[PDB]
Amino acid sequence: LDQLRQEAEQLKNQIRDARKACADATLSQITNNIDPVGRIQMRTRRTLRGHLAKIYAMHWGTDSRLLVSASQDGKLIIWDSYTTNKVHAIPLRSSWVMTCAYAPSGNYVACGGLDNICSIYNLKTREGNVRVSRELAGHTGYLSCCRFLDDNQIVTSSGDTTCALWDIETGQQTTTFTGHTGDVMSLSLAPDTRLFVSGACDASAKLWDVREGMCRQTFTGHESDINAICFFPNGNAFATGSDDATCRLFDLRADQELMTYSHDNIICGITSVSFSKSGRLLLAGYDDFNCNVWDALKADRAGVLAGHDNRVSCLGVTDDGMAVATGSWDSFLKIWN
Amino acid sequence: TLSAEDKAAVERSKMIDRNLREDGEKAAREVKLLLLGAGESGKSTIVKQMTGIVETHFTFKDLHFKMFDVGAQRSERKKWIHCFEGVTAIIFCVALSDYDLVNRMHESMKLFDSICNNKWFTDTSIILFLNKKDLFEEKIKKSPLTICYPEYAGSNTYEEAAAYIQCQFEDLNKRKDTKEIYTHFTCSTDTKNVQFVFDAVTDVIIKNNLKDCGLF
Amino acid sequence: DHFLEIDKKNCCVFRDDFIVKVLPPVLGLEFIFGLLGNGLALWIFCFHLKSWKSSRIFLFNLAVADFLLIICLPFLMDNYVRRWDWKFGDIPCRLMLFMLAMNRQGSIIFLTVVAVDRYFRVVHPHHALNKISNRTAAIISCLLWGITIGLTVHLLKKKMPIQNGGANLCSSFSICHTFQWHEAMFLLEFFLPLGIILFCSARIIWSLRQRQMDRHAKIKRAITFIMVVAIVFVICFLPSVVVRIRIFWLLHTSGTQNCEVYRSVDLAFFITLSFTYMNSMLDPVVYYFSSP
Amino acid sequence: SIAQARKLVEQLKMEANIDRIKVSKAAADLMAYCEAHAKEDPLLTPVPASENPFRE
Amino acid sequence: DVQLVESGGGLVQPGGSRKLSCSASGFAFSSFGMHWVRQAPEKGLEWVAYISSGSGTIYYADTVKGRFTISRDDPKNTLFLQMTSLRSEDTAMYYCVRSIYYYGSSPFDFWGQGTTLTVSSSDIVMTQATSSVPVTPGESVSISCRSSKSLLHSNGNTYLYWFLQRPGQSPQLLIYRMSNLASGVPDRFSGSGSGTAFTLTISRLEAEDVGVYYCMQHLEYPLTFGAGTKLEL
Repeated sequence: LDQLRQEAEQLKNQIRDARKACADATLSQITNNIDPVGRIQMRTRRTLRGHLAKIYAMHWGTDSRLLVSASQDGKLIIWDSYTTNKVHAIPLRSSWVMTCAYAPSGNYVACGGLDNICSIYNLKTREGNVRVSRELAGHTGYLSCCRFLDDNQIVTSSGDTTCALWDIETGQQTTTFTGHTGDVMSLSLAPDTRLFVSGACDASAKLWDVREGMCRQTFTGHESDINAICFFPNGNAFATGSDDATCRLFDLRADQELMTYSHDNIICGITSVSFSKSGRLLLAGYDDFNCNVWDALKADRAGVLAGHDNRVSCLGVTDDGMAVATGSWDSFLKIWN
Repeated sequence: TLSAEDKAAVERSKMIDRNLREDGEKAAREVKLLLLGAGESGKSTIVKQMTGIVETHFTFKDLHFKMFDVGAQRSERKKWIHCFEGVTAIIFCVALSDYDLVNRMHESMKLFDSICNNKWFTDTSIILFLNKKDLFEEKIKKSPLTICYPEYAGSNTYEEAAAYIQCQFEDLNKRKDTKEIYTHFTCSTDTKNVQFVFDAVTDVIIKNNLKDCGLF
Repeated sequence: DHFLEIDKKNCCVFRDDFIVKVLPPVLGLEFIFGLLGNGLALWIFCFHLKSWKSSRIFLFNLAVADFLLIICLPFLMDNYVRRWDWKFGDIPCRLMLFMLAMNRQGSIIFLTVVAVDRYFRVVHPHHALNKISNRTAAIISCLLWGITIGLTVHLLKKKMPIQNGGANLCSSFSICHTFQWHEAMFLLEFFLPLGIILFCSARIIWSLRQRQMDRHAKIKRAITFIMVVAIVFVICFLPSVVVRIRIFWLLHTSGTQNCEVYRSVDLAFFITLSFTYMNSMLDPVVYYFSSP
Repeated sequence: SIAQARKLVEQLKMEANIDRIKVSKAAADLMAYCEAHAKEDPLLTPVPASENPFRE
Repeated sequence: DVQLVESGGGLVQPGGSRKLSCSASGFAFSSFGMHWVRQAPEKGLEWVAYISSGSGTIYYADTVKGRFTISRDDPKNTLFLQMTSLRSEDTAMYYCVRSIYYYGSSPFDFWGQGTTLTVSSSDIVMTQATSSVPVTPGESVSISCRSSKSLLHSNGNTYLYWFLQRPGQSPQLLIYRMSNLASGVPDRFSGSGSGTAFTLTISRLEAEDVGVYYCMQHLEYPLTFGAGTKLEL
């Protein structure tokens, strides 16, 4: 049966034709009138040194003061960034962890990794200690990302080519999204927590709807695995970082590639990206041992944060946009401002 | 210039730091091995002799060994292999009885070539185990080794064939001076595989200590 | 003749004519080579280095100890050109003597510590001391410096400069009869560390040979480096001790009344003492930077 | 074996039924949002040390 | 159950050496700084002693310094206070409160039961002015407390705590750091004010709410309580 194969071929050809006919001018042509942002200099304000292995994930609290970090020594550490103090140190059951999350209300944290199980830890207990609230199982591959919708729901992305939306109370997979063809390595929730995006090793990204659970849009254009993704603060665009030493800015409504951030010097991949509060600076962590910042409109480099002696693995920006946190494969976790 | 609660918080943070340092010191004295095979190669026995990752465990000669078996991690190998950088040794298992067909020996050779010549494992030593020797002897009683390897001009005896297989598997190494591999034929005797693993681990530990100070 | 009462009976003290044209050139060559080595070694140890380890801490301590002699050499050649005379003041020469004794003691002690560390790393790979904290290394170094000060602080009490006509030489080694009160340190300073270093080196080489690990090239290179360190230490530290035991035997056999006997022995002893500075200047080359 | 092909056909027919705005309009919208909210970006415009929570 | 029991009371002749024990069950005793707080038979509360987690910090009051000692046993979850050379002014009821300090914690949250002891025959001063207030159900009441030194620290915290003691019971934390509501406290209770002037407001006052209200400062040791405002009818 090749008739339906030809149907798919003609449908994708029509999709390409519609996308091409909807393009009239690039974002660079519009933004060339914007004055250059100028050189951006950032200095290390705080340095948090508690870990003893490679750091694989970190997440900022909602209050822009507390953060949580995960490394390979089987420890989850809660840092008070203002005074570099330690609040909690949670020993993990499985030392292979590749993700971390912080609840918006600040009550729960989440962890996961090569053990195919997402653990949820409760922070505020009458007993005065941190204990594992709930273990979620059902994935057949390693977990690569997990994000909190609220105190009762969670979204997980695994290497079994599928994504899941859970229910912490019952502990069962409320919904499952299956539309990929490779490992899924990233996850970013929209500001209204109604849709989200996922980036896969298939060299593509997809826009999922949480409420009912089917893929609405598929964005392609990369050339290798996608390691990170992040939503624009407006909620109508996102940025993907891949292994071909390039970043890309896609738009939801235009259903098209908007711009590409790449320079001939860089040849190494990208491990994590994030935006700024106003959506003007696009930060990106590379394997070149240093992070870069890009003027998101003109696609010009405007600063390099080089203070790490290994590959930068995690990167985040506070809610008020007053700081940046970078964690590399050396145990140190650095704060820039 | 701090309040009472700030001083108490600082004291709590210091206690947390002390606990972390003690845990790291305790956990820095273990020997971590990574176990790799080719499915039915014979990883069962090496393990039983002593849903994701499956860490086994043992204490031998006052040394704590933790063996990590990936097992059923049916996904991309390059997307999680770098998590295992820094392991003391890689225990590769291969069966001498899988030259019949359905090519299994060639798959094991391809896997060994991929693992040995890797950017992450540029200095981690590999302990090669050749098991299922008795069934290989039974097979070589009648069938020749020419089926898997079309060469010779030598002979069809257990010793020469085993030496040929060992040389072929050692030939796949490319970092001949930054990496050393050890080959052992598994024996039914109790304390022969564990002793060999201990000797290889010691050797790696001596080399690591010499690298630390700088003398080597 | 050449007599002079130091504190007891007398002390045959001499200033040979040739001394002006023997020691100053050797000392200048040592000064310049020690500069060109130590500067680079310390710069790479404080600029281009990785995280501090216990061994690295011990090597840095040894570098401080052998730099203490570099900062004191100019006084030495100033004395040697002026035929054993001071004009720089009392508390000054005393500081020079204290620095010299501190340099010798610290260098020897830290050499023995490094040798013991190597022996424990190669012979006992799974012992506790192989993974030591940086704080423990700091405490050990501080304790070693403290005991070194303990033995060497006696030299900072007596106002040594003695009347010698046109000179007030502040030399710490005179042909005295006296007795091994503070002396015999010059002997124990070398005899015990020689035994410890030789035993550690022999055990390391024999264990690395028996284990059949002498196939990788850098293993043989490290064996040769250990042997070279041993030969350097033995070569630098003996001529002085040989002349010292010879003059001790002469003192015990012949009383210190006929100073005419001690003619060549003073010159020989001081040439050997000049030779002794060779190890301190070779340390920035053999250990740091020549290593793999 | 063959149901995934029908699933892919349905997914393509769903994705081929969404209207898209002009690229220039989207560029102008992103431009306007950035211009409007540039004033509240402490990273974009360095903040004085009086209210900077990270001293020195 | 986070129960917390004390023992070691009774009648002691002056010059005795009575020792009080306090056993805690139901929580991680190892990571909770523990205080000992006394109360006179008719007067208000008065801080007595404090020991931190890990026993690295110990504080005593001025009236008890050199006579009382405090110690912990973490393996068996016990807190001891040894009293020596008892005087006639030490007759009181003792409580074994707990407090854990970190960013966002609520110290003094759980109070003990109380042990009765009888004996035969530069500090921040905080006043509470009015002692008795006539109230009716369904009304709104305000309690005013006033210190002598401003409690607004440089960082921003205002260390002041509001406690409520019901008749025949032990005090329970109501408000910590002058604005934060303790766990299990209804919405009606609220706190406000500024430096050296604080006010606790109860809206829609109802029964099982009368008793005594105390204001305490945590700016610097020794901790000082107020006289206490009493609600009746």
